[PDB]
Parts: sequence; structure tokens; C-alpha cells
Amino acid sequence: PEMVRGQVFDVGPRYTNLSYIGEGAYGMVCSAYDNVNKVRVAIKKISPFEHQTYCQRTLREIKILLRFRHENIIGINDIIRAPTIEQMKDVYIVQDLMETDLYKLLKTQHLSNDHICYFLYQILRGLKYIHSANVLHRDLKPSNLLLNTTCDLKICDFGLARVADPDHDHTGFLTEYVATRWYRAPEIMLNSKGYTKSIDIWSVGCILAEMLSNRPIFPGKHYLDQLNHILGILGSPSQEDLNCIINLKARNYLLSLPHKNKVPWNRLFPNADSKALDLLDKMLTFNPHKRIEVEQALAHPYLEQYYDPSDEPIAEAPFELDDLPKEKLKELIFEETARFQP
Repeated sequence: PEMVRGQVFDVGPRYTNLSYIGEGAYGMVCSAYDNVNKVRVAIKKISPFEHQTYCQRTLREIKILLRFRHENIIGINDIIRAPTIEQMKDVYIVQDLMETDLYKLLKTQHLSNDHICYFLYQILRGLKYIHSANVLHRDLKPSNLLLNTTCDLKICDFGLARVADPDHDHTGFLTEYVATRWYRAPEIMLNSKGYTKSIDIWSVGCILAEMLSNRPIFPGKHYLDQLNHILGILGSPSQEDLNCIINLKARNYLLSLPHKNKVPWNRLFPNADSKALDLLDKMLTFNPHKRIEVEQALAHPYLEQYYDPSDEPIAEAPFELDDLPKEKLKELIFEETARFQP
């Protein structure tokens, strides 16, 4: 079998000419030549079968990416594994090769207003489809937005995704959370489990802010510091907003803080398009109930040159892994990948 840096990368015969790219969640990522469709592709090696949680995240994300079909969401081209459960020790996921991601791009490249507008349009177009399927991504950030050499953007990394569940969103103060800190909405730290669509819109708002200045807007160094970054910019929440927080620990925390005034967006981003800042404001709204939705963001004047609802498709149909032992998860991963076998 093919070796890359002393580890087996066993993807042939169809995929040859391997180059190391980096590291994903449960293994090595490589590029390779697809000898069928005469193009280079990306291949991730996944080795999750030892851990219940690796299995859960792997199954969830295979299920979601196989069900989804959208220009702005990464697809699965092929899946390589052993013919039997007994011999299956890893899984290889084949995907379109994307040159870069918005993270890498932002640490070296200034974005034109036209690039920012186009990227935001594609992010929201993809998110419209995701939300239309009753799915929350829950980990949107620059590194999860892949881009090719013509700036086609595709959302990836559905490992933390969930089916929306707004009726069961509520929780106590400072309840632990797994998704990436800088992109977490304020309510996550106060009273929210992240089971509502507004969680994703906050993340997109943070990404928009980051595209305007090439720096994260809220670089919290730890769980609570993240909330204090947000409030340093949005200012103290209104009485009316506080009234929607019933949890006393959460509300009393906010009440204990010195009054902070809002930093105006045009002072923070003096070269930004004024329509961009209007949309940013509506995405980075403190109160999740008043935060703009994906479809309304698409309809905002900033995106007017791209908006076309007839060309912004929804999922044909909307979308219990929690208790399943790893043994049953491996078996479901086996079944779920069966369509790619010879």
C-alpha cells in the first residue's frame, strides 16, 4: 500500500501521485491524482473506531454530506474502505481539491469589497440550504470555508452539526461547549445549548467582521473572556434584552458589569461598505430572537447584485446516535459507505 510519511495511505489503485497536505481530526489529509476523472482530489484518512465519540462524529458527518447536494457545501466524491467490517480499520473520504480556506487566505491576503460580498453571498447560500434541512452546522469559522483558485466557496466540517431543536435550547450559565470559541454566540455562555439557527448566523457575522479587517473580531482567550469581548463592542445589553434571560445566574452576571457603550461599526471598520456594516449589525445582534435569519440576510441590500431566491435552493427534505456503542456505530459507518464499493 501507498505510504506517506511512514503511515499507510491506502487509496489506490484509482488514486495515485500522493502529496501530504496536513492533519484533519482523526488522521492525515493528502492530495492525489484520480485516474478516472483526470483531476487531483483531496483524501482524508479517518481512524475513529476506537472511540465512541470519534465514531459518532464520523457517522454524523458522512450521513449529512451524502444527503446534501449543494454548490456551496463540500461533497463526498468517493469513500475507500475494506470490504468487511472485520478488516475495516480506517476510512478514506475523497473530496474535491480546494486550494485554500478563508483562514489561510485572511492571514496573508487583503480582500476587496467585491470578494467580501461574493464570499458572504456563498456562505449564506450554503447556510440557507443547511438550515432548510433543519440542520445546524454549529462550527462555522474561516478554516471551515474552503476555496478553490476561482474563489468558489464550500462549507465543510459538519462534525459538530445537530438537528435544530429550539424547544430544548435552554440551559444554565457557563454550560460547557465544544464549538470554536471566537465564533460562539453570546447566548452559548449565558443560557443556550446551541440548538437554534441563530447560533450559525452569529458565526457568519463574526466571519464577515474578520473579512473586513483580517483579524478575528472577538479573540477571547477563554470561556468567559469570549462574552466580555462581545460586550466590549456591542455594549451593555438593553433592559428588554435582559428580560428575555430568565436564568438568574446569567442575568445577575450581566447586571454586575459596569455599563459599556457600543463601539460604532464605522469606527471599527472605517473602510467598510456602509451596507456591509448594516448587515453586520443585524448578524451580530446580542438577542438571538432579534438576530437576522439566513433568508433575510440573503435579501439584504448589501447582497443585491447576487440575490436570486430561485437560484438559492433548499433541501428536498429535513433531517439518536448518543447511546449507540462504538460497535453499532462502526456497523452503521460500514452500511453508510456501502454505495461506494465496486
